[PDB]
Amino acid sequence: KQVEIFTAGSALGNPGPGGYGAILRYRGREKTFSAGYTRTTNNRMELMAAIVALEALKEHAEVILSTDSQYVRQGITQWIHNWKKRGWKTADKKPVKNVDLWQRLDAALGQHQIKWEWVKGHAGHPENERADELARAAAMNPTLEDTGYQVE
Repeated sequence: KQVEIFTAGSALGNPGPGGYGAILRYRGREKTFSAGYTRTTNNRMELMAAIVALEALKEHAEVILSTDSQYVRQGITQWIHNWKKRGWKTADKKPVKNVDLWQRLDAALGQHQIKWEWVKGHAGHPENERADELARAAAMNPTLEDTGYQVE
């Protein structure tokens, strides 16, 4: 009864139009999520894709979450536990960049048992490539405001 999730984010500027793609497969069937934002960043969309996919889970699950985001990998495996120790502030006492989405992602993890698959490259990873096609299509026709995006 494992859930497989494949996520990607894309943005056309720093900040610029951006979007996310997420694919969820469970007991043979698939569900897809994609939305575009008018002013955002690649890293925020990479986070948003994982958030939206995980928030769609209505029951505690065993999840295999595949993403090619280096940013998500570093947050999950290197930074988040230290950020929590420090009250979500850097050494200069400013809030961590994208703290709104990191905290929302941490809540979206819920009680799921997640095995993260950090993929490098689209070759041999068709669902990741498709998630990226969804993110890019959403970035080309954005409808939402990424209200939490802040300069710098």
